[PDB]
Amino acid sequence: ASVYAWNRKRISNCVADYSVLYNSASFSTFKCYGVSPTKLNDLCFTNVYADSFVIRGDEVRQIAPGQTGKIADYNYKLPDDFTGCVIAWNSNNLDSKVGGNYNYLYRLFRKSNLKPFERDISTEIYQAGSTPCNGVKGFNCYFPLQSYGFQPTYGVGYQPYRVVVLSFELLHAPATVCGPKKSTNLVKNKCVNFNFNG
Amino acid sequence: STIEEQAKTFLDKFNHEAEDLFYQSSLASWNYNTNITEENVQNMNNAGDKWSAFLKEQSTLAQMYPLQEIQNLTVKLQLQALQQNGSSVLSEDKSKRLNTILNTMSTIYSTGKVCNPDNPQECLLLEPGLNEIMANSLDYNERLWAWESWRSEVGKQLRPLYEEYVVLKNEMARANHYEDYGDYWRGDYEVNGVDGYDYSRGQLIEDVEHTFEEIKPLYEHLHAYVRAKLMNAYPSYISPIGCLPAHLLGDMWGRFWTNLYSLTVPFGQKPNIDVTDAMVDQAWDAQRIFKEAEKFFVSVGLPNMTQGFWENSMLTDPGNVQKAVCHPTAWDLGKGDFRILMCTKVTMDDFLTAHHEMGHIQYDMAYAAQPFLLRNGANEGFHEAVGEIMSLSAATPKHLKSIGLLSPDFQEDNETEINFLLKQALTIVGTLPFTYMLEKWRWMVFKGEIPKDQWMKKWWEMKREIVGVVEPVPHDETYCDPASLFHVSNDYSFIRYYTRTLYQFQFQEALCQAAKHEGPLHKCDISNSTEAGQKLFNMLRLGKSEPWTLALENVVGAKNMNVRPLLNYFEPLFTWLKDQNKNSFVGWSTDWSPYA
Ligand SMILES: *[C@@H]1O[C@H](CO)[C@@H](O)[C@H](O)[C@H]1NC(C)=O
Ligand SMILES: *[C@@H]1O[C@H](CO)[C@@H](O)[C@H](O)[C@H]1NC(C)=O
Ligand SMILES: *[C@@H]1O[C@H](CO)[C@@H](O)[C@H](O)[C@H]1NC(C)=O
Ligand SMILES: *[C@@H]1O[C@H](CO)[C@@H](O)[C@H](O)[C@H]1NC(C)=O
Ligand SMILES: *[C@@H]1O[C@H](CO)[C@@H](O)[C@H](O)[C@H]1NC(C)=O
Ligand SMILES: *[C@@H]1O[C@H](CO)[C@@H](O)[C@H](O)[C@H]1NC(C)=O
Repeated sequence: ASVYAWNRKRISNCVADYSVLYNSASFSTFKCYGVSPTKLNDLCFTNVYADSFVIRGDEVRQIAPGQTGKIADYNYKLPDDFTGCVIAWNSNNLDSKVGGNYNYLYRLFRKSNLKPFERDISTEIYQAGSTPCNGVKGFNCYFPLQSYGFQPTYGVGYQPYRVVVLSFELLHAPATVCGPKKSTNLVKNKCVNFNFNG
Repeated sequence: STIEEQAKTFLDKFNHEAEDLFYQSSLASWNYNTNITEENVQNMNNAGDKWSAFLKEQSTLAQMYPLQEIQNLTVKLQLQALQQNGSSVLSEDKSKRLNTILNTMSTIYSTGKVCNPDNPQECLLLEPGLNEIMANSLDYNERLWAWESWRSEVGKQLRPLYEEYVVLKNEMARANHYEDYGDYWRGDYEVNGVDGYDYSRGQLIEDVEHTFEEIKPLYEHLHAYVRAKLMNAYPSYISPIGCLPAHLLGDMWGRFWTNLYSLTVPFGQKPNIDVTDAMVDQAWDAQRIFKEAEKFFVSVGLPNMTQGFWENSMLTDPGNVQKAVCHPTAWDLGKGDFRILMCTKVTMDDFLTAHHEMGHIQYDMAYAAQPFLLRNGANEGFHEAVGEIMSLSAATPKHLKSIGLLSPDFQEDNETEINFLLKQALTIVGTLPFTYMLEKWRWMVFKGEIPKDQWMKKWWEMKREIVGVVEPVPHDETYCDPASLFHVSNDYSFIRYYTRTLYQFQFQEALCQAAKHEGPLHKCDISNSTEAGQKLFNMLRLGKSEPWTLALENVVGAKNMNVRPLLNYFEPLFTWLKDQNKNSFVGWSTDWSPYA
């Protein structure tokens, strides 16, 4: 999806194996905020929010708590008290075509900054001046969503990057998204310390 | 809400769409240059028309924001750059006439073919047919024939066209609240609104005269030495007291004197510093040349080339089937896309050109953080000067020994430094009076100081006074002798070479003082010095956001262009020329004493 209309998938009631993601060599950014990757495979969470979008190479740094920019203010805002991981990888092979891929958009103007985890899909003309826009993109009245022009011959700061942000929250409901606990080979007829289902 | 925020949002909806349209146009121009085919020409023309129409619409929309209600200097600079009418203030008929005049001058210059009367079955074009004759022949009347016949055909075609051109450009400039077109060209160096660092359009001519008055003794001694050597080469044509004949300078117009190095060499018996054979023996590919240039730029601390540079550049001639422009050009296509289009051979000249164009690429990469309309040099001189300093540094024997191209037991004595400095003076110092005379003549033509019936009588008078070059035979007003050159016939500014030449040695002194070099300035190499690269990159990162005076304060610590670094660079050569000119007469006479 586009960054203005970022896809949110709610992940519940399953087993989340995070070591498959962490040990992959295909990811360029795996920056986790509020938690470390080593204890992800141990801890258990109530729900997982997977937000997916495409941004530029130079805009990956703005997907962080406390940052400022077009993406943070107008497209996708992260809270300061955010627990989760931001995973980004280059997708110049898929999301760039030789003619120019203009299927991706970004809200360039809004009257106020976004709240954390807010989605704005409105297509109303931004009013920068005192005169009413009246629905026409004339003087001082600009269209909010501006397209990205992805091409495969671009620089590394302009190449498309697919970003998946996983948000981990703990609520008073029973946490059901747990990691895969391993199973040490059962040994019989010896005095051993057993741990069966807790 | 406020006017300033409205202008900022307008500049952002400019910038974002502009970068992508400039990219499309630049990519179309690249595809034309690497593949000369008619559909690529059509795609280039369509992209250029879209780019020009988009610039017209944004110029039409930018003017509605008044300048005096904006206080931020960068926003005011971008709005000042955008709000220029250009040719749009002129009427559509006169604008179409001006465009037609420019196109027909382009066709006349590009397709101008001249050969000898009574032998018309085949003819030679300027490049490379006439260039090789001008650069290599030793015959007086053959060079005289080629020079007079090409200025006869080109001037007699272009004189009414230039007479229309000056009137149309003056009309456009006075419609844009300028005094003349010369003031429009001098407005590139105009700095307004900065306390102390302001620069005026009228100060440029005074600064050029002030620097050239100090240029003049060195050029007089060099001209006397070249006169004595050409008297040795041609016994009877050259007078001891007079100017040089025009067709003997080694090039078509007198732009460079670098083709007289064989005739005017001080010590022919001593060897040259030619490294061509060493690269041929070690089989140095053009890829290795660009990798060594990249090693030079990482040694000074500048960023290395992107992966897209190595993937997308054409550094070798494609073949017979595919046609490409042979001229080396660095392309900043936009959005972090940087390419070099050069048909690189295994020569010293192509290696220095590779360093020069990679310096252009480094300069383009440095201001990538800037907004789109501020992505330029602070003036037109800096952009070429940052490539010419790399051409200076790469040419040193220390750089050749460091990269292994020169033998470590090569003897660097004073005679090789003298003849190298003389070659650099014939390339660099010799273009300065021609450039100054051409720009001053064009400024007086646009200002109206010279009437149309008196253009050439003054012009040759200027050439005798400034360049010290006499016409072979007198020319009347049916000739148009300036417009045989590429830049003047195709509406290009010419003071960029003068400013580039002075900024080159100013930057060279600044970086060599930064690098703590303890010898002569021409023996200085800026490799291995992180602080010199940092001092360079501080100015390089600014782009057009800051005034060129403030950038020059950032580099050299001076608020104005200076002539003393050039004289310090050639000071051993200046003393050697003063020693060699004891018997001969320094200076020239403006009279017709050699030939007229
Ligand atoms: C250049 O244009 C010709 C025209 O047919 C085309 O066949 C060829 O593939 C092109 N080459 C490149 C490198 O674009
Ligand atoms: C001018 O505008 C730029 C953005 O266009 C901003 O970064 C800068 O801080 C502004 N300068 C001043 C003095 O307000
Ligand atoms: C451009 O031309 C228009 C129409 O003649 C004029 O109103 C405007 O002031 C001009 N712009 C400048 C910067 O002079
Ligand atoms: C540029 O330098 C960096 C760090 O020295 C290196 O990782 C990168 O591969 C270099 N780029 C190229 C194209 O070699
Ligand atoms: C070069 O040095 C030698 C030895 O010191 C000296 O004899 C000669 O005159 C010098 N030549 C020049 C041009 O300085
Ligand atoms: C600059 O550094 C490189 C890296 O070791 C070295 O090979 C080179 O010799 C140095 N330059 C000089 C002039 O010593």
